[PDB]
Formats: sequence, C-alpha cells, structure tokens
Amino acid sequence: RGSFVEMVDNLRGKSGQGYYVEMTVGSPPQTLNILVDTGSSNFAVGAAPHPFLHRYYQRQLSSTYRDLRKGVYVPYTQGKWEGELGTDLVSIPHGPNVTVRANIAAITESDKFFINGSNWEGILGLAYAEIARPDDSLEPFFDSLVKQTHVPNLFSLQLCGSVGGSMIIGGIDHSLYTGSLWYTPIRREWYYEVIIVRVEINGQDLKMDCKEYNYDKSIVDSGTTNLRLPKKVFEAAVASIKAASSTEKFPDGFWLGEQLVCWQAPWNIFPVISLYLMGEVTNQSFRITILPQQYLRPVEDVDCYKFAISQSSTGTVMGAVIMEGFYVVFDRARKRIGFAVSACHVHDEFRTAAVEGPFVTLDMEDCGYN
Ligand SMILES: C[C@@]1(c2cc(NC(=O)c3ccc(C#N)cn3)ccc2F)C[C@H](C(F)(F)F)OC(N)=N1
Ligand code: NA
Ligand code: NA
Repeated sequence: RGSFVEMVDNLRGKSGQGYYVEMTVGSPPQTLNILVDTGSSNFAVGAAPHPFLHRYYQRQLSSTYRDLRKGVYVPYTQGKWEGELGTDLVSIPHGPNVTVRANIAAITESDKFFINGSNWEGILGLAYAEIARPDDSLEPFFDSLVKQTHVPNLFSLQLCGSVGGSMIIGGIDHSLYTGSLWYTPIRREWYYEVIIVRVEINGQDLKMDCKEYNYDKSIVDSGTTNLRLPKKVFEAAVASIKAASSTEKFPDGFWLGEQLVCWQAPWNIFPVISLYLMGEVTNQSFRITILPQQYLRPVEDVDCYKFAISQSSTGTVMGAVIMEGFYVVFDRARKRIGFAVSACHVHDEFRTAAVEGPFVTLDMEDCGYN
C-alpha cells in the first residue's frame, strides 16, 4: 500500500499511438505489448501474422490454453476485429506477482485496428462486463484478477505525454502526483462514466444546461487521444477558445482537426479549460484544469501541432489529452475515480494543470442524461 516501485514506469508508447504495458500469456509465457484501454472491456490480442505486428499470440505453443469454441465479431466506426474466444494464464511482469486464468480473444482478422509502425499487438480493456463483447458474461481481465488473487479492486494511471507512464495495479503510488486526490462517482459500471457539472474557458462559463455536457454520457478513456465534446458543447467551446486567442488567426479547418498549424522553435494566448466534476458529497464539486499543452498535440512524421479537441456523438470522452495532466485512480471498490496533479505533466513557467475543491454546485443530478 502506497509504494509500488516495481510498477513505476511500466508503460511505453509513441506519441499518437497510445500506452501499452508488457504482458505474458500462455505456458511457457509469450511476451506481448498490450494497449491499456479504460474505454473497452475485452482482452483481445493479435493471434495471426498480420504484417504490422511485431509479435502475436500462438495458442499452439501454450499448454494452458483452453478453447471456448465461440467466435466474436467486433465492429467500431473505423475498425473491426474478429476472433476466437478462449482462456489462458496471464501475468503482468512489471505488475503484481500473480498469474490468472483470463478470457483472451485471439484476433484472427482485423481492419484498421492495428497501427502500422506501432509496438503493440493487442488491447487490455479495463472497463466493465456490461460492454464486453459478445455479451456481459465474458468476464473482463480485471474482474478475473480481483476474483482469483488478493489484489485490491483498483488501479491507477499516470500517462506522461517516446511517451511513458505507470499503471499501478492494486493501489496508488504517492510519488506519482502532488496535492490531493479528488473523487468523482462512477455513475454506472459500464464505461467509466462520470458527470461533468460545469465547463469554463479561461474562467468563463459556457453557461449551458449541464445535461449538455454529458449527452449522452461522459467517460474517462485512455484508449482515445482527444478530449471529445458533444457537438453542441464543442461548438460553444471552440467559439470561446477562438475569442480567447484571436490575437493570432488560424485557418478554420484547424478547429475541425482538418489541418495542422505551425510556429518555429506561443502558449500564453491559449486559455485553460476547467471541467468541474460531480464530487462525493451532496452539492459539492471539484475542478480539473488543463493547459493548451494538453490540447495542442505536437505532430512529428510531418513545430506543428494539431487541435485535439473534437466533436462527438457518443458523449464527452476524456481521452489521453485530459489524462496526461493527471494521476487518475480507477477506484472500482468504491465506484469512484480520483484525479490529482500528475508529477510528470507537460507544463511551463506560467501556469500548471490543477485539481481544486471544494465548490458548491447545486442540482448536479440534473446534469446526467437518461
Ligand atoms: C476498442 C477501442 C480501441 C482503442 C484504440 N486505441 C488506440 O489506437 C489509441 C491510439 C492513441 C491513443 C493515445 N493517446 C490511445 N489509443 C485502438 C483500437 C480500438 F479498437 C475503440 C473504442 C472506440 F470508441 F474508438 F470504438 O475506443 C476505445 N477506447 N477503445
Ligand atoms: Na480477490
Ligand atoms: Na504525493
């Protein structure tokens, strides 16, 4: 409890390609790099020699593999994968000293799923059974870990924007953040769904019915890059950031993530974004504040950055954009998610990402969409 030195720095990544942890499956152990995705609930690994993959799961080499005789077909807006369901033994070498029998979906066909040039070969869906595919009886990796071992029912993520970071499984490591953690309730255990109760651009309120911030849900999702906002909130949000910084002009396509923008070797013009989240106590909220350093993402394989806030029709998505400013504690045993200022967040001399409270916010339960 409090000190997990072996788990510190166990995530790697390339900017734009996500964060992965090293995992082993089968006996003898097969080492795979696996994408950490708090917005899905399947443990799904390449199992066939797709050209983009460094390595894949070879079930034939595993004496402990058990076939479930059941296929799965998983489409996404862009992307699909199909595979064969089975169970095998799984450990995390830079995670707790335990081995579990987990469901694995061996991906045998995929389209637009794997990234050419990336160093991961599968995805670790850390959310709940309710969105597992094919259905909610396929118990996710984390539920099996907690059922079969003494690991507490929580994990925390420090995503440092070559990227790196830490996934602490079973606890919190205090060296990873400063100040205090503040907690928002998980509204329903499917996605890691939370409730946003107010949004401020450079300390001015968007002044929207708060139901708009969570239409139709808000989630914390390490497997998406952007801060994604409901169309109507997105519209209000760029309008406000345009006005805050209109000392310089940008092509309009920039704000739609349709073209990049460039200086040489200009942060003080861009405002901070505050999201207030529902607190633990009636009428109490807290707020997280992100810097332009989080929402203007550097692009290499071209000083050119992309606007990393985008419109959505699936609700607000607090992606890696947001998470990279914070230590984020997925406190599943108490159905709550904690934020604190990350000890590794990208910043400067003028302002810093922040987590502040308490605030008085009334009618917070109205902000949820039904
Ligand atoms: C199951 C899914 C998924 C994520 C990724 N993620 C990445 O490729 C990636 C890339 C960059 C970064 C960063 N930073 C993070 N993740 C790739 C494939 C995929 F199917 C798709 C699902 C969706 F809603 F999209 F369907 O969103 C989430 N949460 N996970
Ligand atoms: Na247990
Ligand atoms: Na600390």
